[PDB]
Amino acid sequence: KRRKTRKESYAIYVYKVLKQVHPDTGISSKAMSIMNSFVNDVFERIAGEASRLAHYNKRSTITSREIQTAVRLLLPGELAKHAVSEGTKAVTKYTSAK
Amino acid sequence: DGKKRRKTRKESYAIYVYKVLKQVHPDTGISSKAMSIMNSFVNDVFERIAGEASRLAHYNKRSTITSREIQTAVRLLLPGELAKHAVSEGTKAVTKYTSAK
Amino acid sequence: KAKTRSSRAGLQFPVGRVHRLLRKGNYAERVGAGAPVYLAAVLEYLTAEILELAGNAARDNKKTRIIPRHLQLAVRNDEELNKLLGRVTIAQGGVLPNIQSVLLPKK
Amino acid sequence: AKAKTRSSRAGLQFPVGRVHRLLRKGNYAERVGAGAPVYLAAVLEYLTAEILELAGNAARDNKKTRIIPRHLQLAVRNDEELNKLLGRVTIAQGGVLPNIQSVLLPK
Amino acid sequence: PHRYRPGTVALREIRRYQKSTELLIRKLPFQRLVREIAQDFKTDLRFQSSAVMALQEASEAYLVALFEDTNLCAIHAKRVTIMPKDIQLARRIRGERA
Amino acid sequence: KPHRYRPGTVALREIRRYQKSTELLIRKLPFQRLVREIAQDFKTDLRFQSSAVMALQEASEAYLVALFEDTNLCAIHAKRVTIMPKDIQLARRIRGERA
Amino acid sequence: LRDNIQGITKPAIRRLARRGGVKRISGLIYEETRGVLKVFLENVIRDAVTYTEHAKRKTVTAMDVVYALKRQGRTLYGFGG
Amino acid sequence: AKRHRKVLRDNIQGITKPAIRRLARRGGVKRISGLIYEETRGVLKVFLENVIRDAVTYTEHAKRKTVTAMDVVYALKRQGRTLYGFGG
DNA sequence: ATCAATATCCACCTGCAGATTCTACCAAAAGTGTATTTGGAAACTGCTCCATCAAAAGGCATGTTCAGCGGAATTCCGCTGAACATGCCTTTTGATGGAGCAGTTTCCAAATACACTTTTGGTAGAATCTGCAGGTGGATATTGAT
DNA sequence: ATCAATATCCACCTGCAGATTCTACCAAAAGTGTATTTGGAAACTGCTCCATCAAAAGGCATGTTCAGCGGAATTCCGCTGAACATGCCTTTTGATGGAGCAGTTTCCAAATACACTTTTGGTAGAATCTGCAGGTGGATATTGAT
Ligand SMILES: NC(=O)COCCOCC(N)=O
Ligand SMILES: [Cl-]
Ligand SMILES: [Cl-]
Ligand SMILES: [Cl-]
Ligand SMILES: [Cl-]
Ligand SMILES: [Mn+2]
Ligand SMILES: [Mn+2]
Ligand SMILES: [Mn+2]
Ligand SMILES: [Mn+2]
Ligand SMILES: [Mn+2]
Ligand SMILES: [Mn+2]
Ligand SMILES: [Mn+2]
Ligand SMILES: [Mn+2]
Ligand SMILES: [Mn+2]
Ligand SMILES: [Mn+2]
Ligand SMILES: [Mn+2]
Ligand SMILES: [Mn+2]
Ligand SMILES: [Mn+2]
Ligand SMILES: [Mn+2]
Repeated sequence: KRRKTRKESYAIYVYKVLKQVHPDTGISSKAMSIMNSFVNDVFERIAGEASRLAHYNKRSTITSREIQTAVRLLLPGELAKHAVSEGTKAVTKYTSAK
Repeated sequence: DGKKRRKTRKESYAIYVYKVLKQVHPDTGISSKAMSIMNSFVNDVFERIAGEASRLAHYNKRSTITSREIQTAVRLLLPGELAKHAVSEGTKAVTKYTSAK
Repeated sequence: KAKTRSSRAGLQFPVGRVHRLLRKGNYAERVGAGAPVYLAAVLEYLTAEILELAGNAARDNKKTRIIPRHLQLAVRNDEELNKLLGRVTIAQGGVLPNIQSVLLPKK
Repeated sequence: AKAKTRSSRAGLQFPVGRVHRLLRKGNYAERVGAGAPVYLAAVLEYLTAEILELAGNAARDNKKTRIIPRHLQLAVRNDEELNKLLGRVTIAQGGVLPNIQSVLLPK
Repeated sequence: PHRYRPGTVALREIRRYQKSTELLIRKLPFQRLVREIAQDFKTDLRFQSSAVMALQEASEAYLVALFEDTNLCAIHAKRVTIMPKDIQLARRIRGERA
Repeated sequence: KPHRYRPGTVALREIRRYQKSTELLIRKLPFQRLVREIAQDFKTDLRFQSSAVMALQEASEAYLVALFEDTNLCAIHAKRVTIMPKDIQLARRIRGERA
Repeated sequence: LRDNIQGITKPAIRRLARRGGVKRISGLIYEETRGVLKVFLENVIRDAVTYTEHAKRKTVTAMDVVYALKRQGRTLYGFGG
Repeated sequence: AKRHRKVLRDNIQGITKPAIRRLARRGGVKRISGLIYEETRGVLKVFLENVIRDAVTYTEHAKRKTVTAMDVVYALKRQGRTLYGFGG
């Protein structure tokens, strides 16, 4: 009769992406844990690099621009190209809307 | 006057490094290039210890970096004998500081 | 009434959550509005890239469920992902079949 | 009415006040305890003392009165723990430790 | 009177284990080893089962990758047999000995 | 009747000489052009602080010297005293720069 | 008897080598391997224990290990992060 | 626009055989194969391309046109090759 | 080349651990409007230092000759690991108390941002000082031919 | 094992760049005191899931035989080190235009903390459903002896 504090994870969001890429494909529990680790890992690396970028340039704010440069610093060629395009597209749609 | 321009001052650990140098080797000097290396060393270790302390606090869901986080960070970062001595100097400094106000 | 930032950006990944994680993670004093959106998009895209390749590996093995093994095959067989995860161990992933030619039976 | 530096109170040469401030601007955490910067300044001061002790000795060994990068490198690389602490660090103008593999020697 | 020549079964084993993902060291012995080593750092410790497994996954992945490097060193010296000096060279270049 | 040191003697002398000093071993101007040429291919119209070029040279030489130490070890491992491309290739592969 | 480190048997070490693509193994490899594994475990466990003590626990958790592996440059996926 | 900045080309050859010999000597090398020089040039080119790419990325992010010693130092740190002696 | 012993494959089958589906619960979180605050772009511009042409010159790269001896191909044999069958003892598996990892609530020692007040670490300037780089040469090794 | 061609050691000597010395001034910073706020140590403790024990499971320790790998011994081609002549281009000492990095101040687009309110996202006890690991059968490829 306690509670068991909520332990967040990207599991549900990863699953949605899975269905968009392979509608008829499942994923085991262990595999999903691996994907959660992956998402957390990339988040930390990108955010950390963006953090250093802001600091190096004596800025108190982490903007889409730091995330972008961070992406170019961290991801390999083609991967960086697409990540940047996806990032820019998402911000546009977000800005260009309400 | 005129349109002077206060070149923003750049801080360094130089004067403090100098003081420690004389304590250990009273008659030994240090070139500017070596001092730049020493300044890089202190900043590097500062960043590493602070970074380890930061993650450590986060891992334990704490929002405060205390001497206890610094101590654990020092043990994780420093090899054997250096850690042991760093911990003593650190502990001693804190215990002394807290008996002074 | 209110609309999730994710929906506005047209993403599956939680922009609101990413935003929250950015500050609590102590990355900077302030966080621009577009930062969490851009970041969520990058995370979603990378997620899609690996699941895409992992799904294919599963299909190639005549399976419908992606397991660790499939994530490893997808990553290690992809030059860029392999590089990105060059210092990561995927539990229960095994390794790629590979035998140095000089070890093979005599022609 | 007697304002003593936190360093003096702590019996240190390194700047506690500066260290406290750097910890804040570095955004390492939301909050910083009072003993944190004292402990950290002590450790930085101790490590400096350790490397300067060894570098000064290297300088004396080479009949020099002024410590140069070469002396800092000689001190770090000849010391097991400092060498490990700085295993991925390059000291400019430090050169390397004299070391010729046995098999390369004559006769 | 069947008998496979030296190397045939070895080759067969390489293909088998490179196809599977299961742990190769037995659990119990590994767990005792882990507990014994930890005892030197802190007495009366307990381990979550997942902690030991994580330790075993990382240890085997490390040893498997080291064996690959070790094999490259043996082959470099024109041998097909790995020796201690091969493991030593590999670790030195990786900077684990260095 | 002329004097001549045996092959390897001067080489050993050079090792001792260079392991004792710390000066950069690559000509400065040529290195600077290399840096400017490479940078230019990435982005045109770039300028360089003189210390940026020196930092690149100190880092580049330290990287190469340490790589030659590893390479020498691979050659010695194969019972040779002469370093060859494959020694460099093995060293970089084990270091994880290549594979 | 047979003390712990020896528990890591010859057949086990051979299986690891096989997965690593090794065809022939010298008799001296087995002891060399155990020594190497011991060093690996000591390094990782020492750090995992340090995280455990810092959290004031008596139980080493998977996360303690994951964090230890990560600072050692050996990130592991599948156990929390 | 200002004038002529002579086309930069083939500067990798500026890394001469004697220079490579010297580096190998500091590295404890006693004998060197004739093919080492080109192999070494290729390795240095990769090393420099990687560091310079990151350093320039820092430059552009800061909206500068001048690569600073700090841009290089930060780039080296990123790649696990921390350099002491040039700030930071 | 010809059997003969084994391993390897593939199509098929089905038990079941683990993934999917349903239901009720609810605290943790995220969206937006309002008020208050400010980081950092914008515009003007001081001034550091980067690109560069200038010129003399010797440190050092280039290109060649010559042959010492290292790399590598070959032969070969002692021996050390691979393959294999035998019998057993260690690991695996499932059941079970209870040690602590946590969920919950309490409440004070301690972490600030702001206003003051002040000591000091930085720095621009020129002005005397000094450790040692580098040239010289004479005394002591190190080499290599005989 | 004596000898000569050379490199190496080295304490003495000194021009000079780098280091040290100060007068000067000063804006950026840090220290004690409220006054306000709260993170997280602390005490209590429910509920996992960890250590442990016994029975069922099945991998491994062990000695023999010998295939074939590793490395010693020998051979010699030709590559690479040493030495040398020639002269080029890097290095050094200087100076200048001015690109562009950076100091200073005006100011608004944008960011932040509640307070109020909504619907998710995560947890959990219950029943139901399935992808696929092994298990079997028969065919056939692989390996190895002759
Ligand atoms: N919602 C806000 O912006 C209020 O922040 C100010 C509270 O901090 C204490 C103080 N003296 O500033
Ligand atoms: Cl503290
Ligand atoms: Cl933004
Ligand atoms: Cl060996
Ligand atoms: Cl080669
Ligand atoms: Mn070009
Ligand atoms: Mn401002
Ligand atoms: Mn020429
Ligand atoms: Mn030979
Ligand atoms: Mn044997
Ligand atoms: Mn209890
Ligand atoms: Mn002063
Ligand atoms: Mn000298
Ligand atoms: Mn609280
Ligand atoms: Mn052989
Ligand atoms: Mn301009
Ligand atoms: Mn829901
Ligand atoms: Mn099957
Ligand atoms: Mn059958």
